[PDB]
Amino acid sequence: CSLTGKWTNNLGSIMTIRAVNSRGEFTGTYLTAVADNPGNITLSPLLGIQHKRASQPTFGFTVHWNFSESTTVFTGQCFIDRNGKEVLKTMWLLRSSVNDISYDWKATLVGYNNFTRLS
Amino acid sequence: KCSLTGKWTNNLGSIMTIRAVNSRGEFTGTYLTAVADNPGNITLSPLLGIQHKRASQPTFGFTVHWNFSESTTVFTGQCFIDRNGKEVLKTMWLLRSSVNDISYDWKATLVGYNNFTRLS
Amino acid sequence: CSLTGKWTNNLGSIMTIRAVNSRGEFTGTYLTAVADNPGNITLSPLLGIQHKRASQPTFGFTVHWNFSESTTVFTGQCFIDRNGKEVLKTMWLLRSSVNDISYDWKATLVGYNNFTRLS
Amino acid sequence: KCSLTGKWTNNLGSIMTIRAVNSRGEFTGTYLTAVADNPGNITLSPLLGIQHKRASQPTFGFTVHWNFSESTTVFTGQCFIDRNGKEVLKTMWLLRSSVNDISYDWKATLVGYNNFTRLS
Repeated sequence: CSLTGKWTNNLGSIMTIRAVNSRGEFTGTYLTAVADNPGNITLSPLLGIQHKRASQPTFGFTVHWNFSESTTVFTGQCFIDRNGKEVLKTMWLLRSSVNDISYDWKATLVGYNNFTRLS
Repeated sequence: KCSLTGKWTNNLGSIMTIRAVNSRGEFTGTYLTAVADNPGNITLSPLLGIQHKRASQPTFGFTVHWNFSESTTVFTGQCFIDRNGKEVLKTMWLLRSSVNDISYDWKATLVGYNNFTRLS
Repeated sequence: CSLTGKWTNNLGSIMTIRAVNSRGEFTGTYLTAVADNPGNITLSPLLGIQHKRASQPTFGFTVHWNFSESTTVFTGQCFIDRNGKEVLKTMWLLRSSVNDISYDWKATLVGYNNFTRLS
Repeated sequence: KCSLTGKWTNNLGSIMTIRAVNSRGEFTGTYLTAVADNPGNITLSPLLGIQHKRASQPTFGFTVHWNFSESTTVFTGQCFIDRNGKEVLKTMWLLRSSVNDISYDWKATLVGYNNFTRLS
């Protein structure tokens, strides 16, 4: 299971991950299907690390949203079924920008996403 | 303005060191956790992340690839500057463990918080 | 959308929720399909509250696991599609018992579950 | 032994009052949050939960039905007793907002922590 390639998730978002280096580091581009103001969505860079030796590696990455002050992180594992089909099972945290520390409590959304490979 | 560059400790005693933040907001560093399932196996581990650049109190995220387990942690949060200029990173994290197959996926993700302040 | 009735989720767990009172309070019984030691699973009580007036209410409940020292909480919303079909979209936290406060960091798992009505 | 019965404050200044814990571990109470989207609309809200009974440091969960919004929060955690007999509730929470339809479900769930100690 390697992260390199093109992926879609259960919300219809897509991402492309470039080559994974010897340290497990990767870059890519994320197009979310969902946002607070969807008319404002632009492509956003991602940067992460996976484990290299594991056949079904865990990984994490950060998405710097280019159209808001927020940041999302994803972590999960790449699984391979008996037919060679890959799925990324992930959970995420979406951090919004708040004015000061007294508003921190309302700043972090949580959710899930399941990704499959595009063709 | 808040740059993540420098050394930080959190409420559990962990230390991380963040190198220069580039013009995209990308940064690398190391993380020495104070806690693990077997603290005797802990080793210094690499991190990689992105912060926002223009904001004075940026949000950010980073990934820690634990060098002593098959797990990965991601942190996200915001750097706040108080009226005296003191910086605090308020973060939440997800710690992903490796499981043997997808039937075990449900039990693989721990959640928590950490507050960081500067070492020095 | 009312919580009363019999439900299954995407992991194959089932639950039955009894009548919801005027305050939105409900009891029920939860059979998980998954656990650390699945051979030990027994039926476990749940207790929660939903909003009453809303057609698509938010709600929460606690499951006291009768076979371990852990507790799970679920929160989510009941949605009705155009055909009258209900789904509970939930997120959960599973709290394990740890020995003392220094282990608190490793005690809380997070996940999701989608529930649909049994027949 | 740790019973949730009594009054507690958390790190945000919120107060809750938990009534008698029954033989099943069930409890009701009230919660006065210090924080909300519009603090001027906050009202005292009911909670309902379950703790473990046999354990000296029980895990527990409860639901708060906010009486001034369409949201619901759930808390789960553990009551710890330290070597001097002081009790702390360590909790994590999920705050579910009401959204108009399932397409908005992704943005409906906030996560956080709270630490509680006794009022008195």
